[PDB]
Amino acid sequence: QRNEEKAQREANKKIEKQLQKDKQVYRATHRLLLLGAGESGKSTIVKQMGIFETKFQVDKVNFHMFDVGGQRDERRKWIQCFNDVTAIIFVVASSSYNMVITNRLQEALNLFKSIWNNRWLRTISVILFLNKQDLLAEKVLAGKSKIEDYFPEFARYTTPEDATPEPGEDPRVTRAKYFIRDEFLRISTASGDGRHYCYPHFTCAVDTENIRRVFNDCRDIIQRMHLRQYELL
Amino acid sequence: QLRQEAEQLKNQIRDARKACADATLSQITNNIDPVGRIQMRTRRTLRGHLAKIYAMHWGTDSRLLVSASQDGKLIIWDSYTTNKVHAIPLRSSWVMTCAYAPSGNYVACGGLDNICSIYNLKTVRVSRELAGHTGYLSCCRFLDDNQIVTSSGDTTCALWDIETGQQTTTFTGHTGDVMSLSLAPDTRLFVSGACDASAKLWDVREGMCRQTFTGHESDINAICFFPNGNAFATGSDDATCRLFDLRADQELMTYSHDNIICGITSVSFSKSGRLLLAGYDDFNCNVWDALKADRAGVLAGHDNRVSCLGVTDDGMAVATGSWDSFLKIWN
Amino acid sequence: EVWVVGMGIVMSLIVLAIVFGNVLVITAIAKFERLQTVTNYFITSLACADLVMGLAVVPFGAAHILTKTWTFGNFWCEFWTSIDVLCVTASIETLCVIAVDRYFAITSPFKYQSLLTKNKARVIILMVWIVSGLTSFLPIQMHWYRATHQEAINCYAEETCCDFFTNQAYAIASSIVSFYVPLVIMVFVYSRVFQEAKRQLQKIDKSEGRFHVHKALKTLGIIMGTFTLCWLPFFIVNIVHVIQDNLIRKEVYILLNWIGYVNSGFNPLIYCRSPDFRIAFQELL
Amino acid sequence: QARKLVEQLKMEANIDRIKVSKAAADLMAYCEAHAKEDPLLTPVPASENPFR
Ligand SMILES: CN[C@@H]1CCc2c(ccc(O)c2O)[C@H]1O
Repeated sequence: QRNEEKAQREANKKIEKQLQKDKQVYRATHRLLLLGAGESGKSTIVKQMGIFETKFQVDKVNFHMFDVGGQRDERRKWIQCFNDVTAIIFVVASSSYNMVITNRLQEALNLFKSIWNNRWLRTISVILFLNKQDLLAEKVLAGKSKIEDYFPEFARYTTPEDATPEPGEDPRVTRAKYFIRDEFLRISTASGDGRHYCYPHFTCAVDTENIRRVFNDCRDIIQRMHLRQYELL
Repeated sequence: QLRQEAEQLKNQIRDARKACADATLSQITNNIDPVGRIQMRTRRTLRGHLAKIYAMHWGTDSRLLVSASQDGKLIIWDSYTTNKVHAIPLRSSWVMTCAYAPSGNYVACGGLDNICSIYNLKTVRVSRELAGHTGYLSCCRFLDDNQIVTSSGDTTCALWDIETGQQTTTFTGHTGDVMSLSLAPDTRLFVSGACDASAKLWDVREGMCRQTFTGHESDINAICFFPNGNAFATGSDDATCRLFDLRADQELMTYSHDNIICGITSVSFSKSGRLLLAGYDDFNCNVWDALKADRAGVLAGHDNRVSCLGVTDDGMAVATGSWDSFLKIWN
Repeated sequence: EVWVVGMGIVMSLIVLAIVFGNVLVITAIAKFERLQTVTNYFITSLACADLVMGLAVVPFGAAHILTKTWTFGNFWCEFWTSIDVLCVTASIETLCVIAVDRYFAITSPFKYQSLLTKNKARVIILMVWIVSGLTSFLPIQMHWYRATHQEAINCYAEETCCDFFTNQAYAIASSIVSFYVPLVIMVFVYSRVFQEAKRQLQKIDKSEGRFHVHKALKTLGIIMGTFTLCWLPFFIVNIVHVIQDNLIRKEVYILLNWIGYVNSGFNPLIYCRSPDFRIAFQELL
Repeated sequence: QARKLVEQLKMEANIDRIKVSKAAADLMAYCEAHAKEDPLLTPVPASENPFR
């Protein structure tokens, strides 16, 4: 009868030591959620990097990315699980503005609006990836399936002077790319209170620096979180 | 053509249920004495979890309980001495439910991975990995030492056999992601609720849906079954909690207040069935007088949202595990 | 009499404000589990230092000023002086380590979680308090701070008078250990934090210039200006009166010392403006 | 599809049900009978209470 308490105390001490080690390991790593459409090209981003988890480390920092496979349901109740993630990586194909499979771009905009305006994901920032940039350029310069017909607001839109055009680029596709970015940006800024931001990136399949981009975006996210905990920023 | 027949059948069901409304539960229960105010103090606080807790399950003996968290740890506590008997790492970090076998030898857990893992406590390794679901698995309960029912986001509930690892019986026809299920005191029957407002009753042996109830207006996050075996109360994302009756086929009373607008994540009944304890999206937890639908007391000790609620078999203790790692035992 | 009564009322108000704020902060941190954090441990250390200040050295000093006589023993005078030095240096060094914590959390965010933990926070607080003790108790209890000139020895011989007379070496060393080194550390870390905040603001403006969507300036201004305007005027004259014997009068020295004391009560207002602390205070009262 | 749904509703329709008054009376009687052995409803003595 007396030895039972001692055995329980020893087991508790061993479990507590293991839990402290797990505390260190868990706090070391960062968790990211990968959301996108099936044709958005998330597989391309995964290759560069029920549920698929890929672990990558850069600059001796452990990053854990979780991609939810299947579960193709409009209603998302599992998404409340990803409340402690560092960021939500959103992948959208900007070249799919014309595909019927409600346009794909409009469906992605609606999905981004739903994710942004979620009670659980209030503090979680979103990293936005715009794949198939080359395909978008090929479509825009082709002269077929103009943005204006699919997106009426494109006609009134004007290219922003305070932009960063590519070193070798065509003004028409630059206008298209910045309009596609600005749609998501205005969805982001309409309801954000400064607790979470959106980082739009023009990515490509050939590009291999997306890991560095996600690392920088996570650094900025944590830095802004720490700044906003205090009255600064 | 068939849609007209379905509409006629639904109208017939509505008329038949309206015919049995002899007197509401409020009219009969208004004569009985009020339960009064119940104040509950946190007797034990259990610490050691790393992330938010989703589900717990009291043991058949009131001493032991098991809890699950987003670290991937399935910690088993001795609630009397606040001692972690076992700490079970999980293959997948995401887990949304847990269960503790009535014999006390097995523990099961499952999450966004469709596989349901069953652990052998007395031997701690994975005795069997139950696979076959398509969506995220939401709840688990042990019918016996060899049978387990799992409800997933596949909009189906399944009955498993641990020895063979196959779905002995599959329950279908339920239009939403099933969130929670509860068993009768006897093994014969169980009930479940999903994202659609409908909560359905099932028969384990036959595998067919005997009854359905559509009282709610939003997703049914939680469900609990009355100790008498003839009623069950379901929580919802809507602030209402409603008590249904199997023999009557419609709700008897509704538990809500205009002050509260948050949803309900976990419900449970006291041993006598008088007190209906229900967790809420806001930080506190509420205690409802089931007979009279008057809030008896409030259990406010949690910093974050309450995700799991349980009452032990003998009714001595009430355990609440919120989205902070702290799990508290009330009494 | 009227002036004495007014001064007594003012010092009593100061003492009550200090003790009330510090006990409120300490009990808010102790009672609520969510208020326990690595930074909140440093906050608790600073609150404890200010509470010991307001309980031990402010009321006794007020009584000494009003009565114009030290009724207690000479050992009690030494003990009061030592606790005064201990409290001041502990509070200032705790402010310095809080600034270092903020700098490490902002400048290097990825490695911040591993760099500082609860055990490391406890070790840091213990080191700060041991440094404070070695600065205060050792030279005073062992009487290494005793001056040489006739006024100091006359004051020390008389048990009814308790005045502060210190050597050049101890005054310089105590000032450097207490204020100037933490002042330099805080200034550097807060300048770096301001630069990082401005860089982040410029990045946000670049990303969302066309859409609609100061504070850092106000926050750093209050945080650094309160501490500086409270303690720098005292420490400059602390060095000067040692350097120049006739430059600083006793009344000016005591007035600047009490202005420095007021920082103990000002600290909880600055360092407990977070919404969680506000919720805890509202629930307590 | 729709045939399965209409068959399910048809099977569900033909079930005997009791009046709400009888079910509520049974629930109230059960609660009154088992209220005695309810540690939550009636606080247990400190010696009897295991946790405290
Ligand atoms: C009696 N007043 C003392 C005298 C000198 C001194 C103080 C505080 C901190 C220091 O580091 C000091 O050297 C003052 O509070």
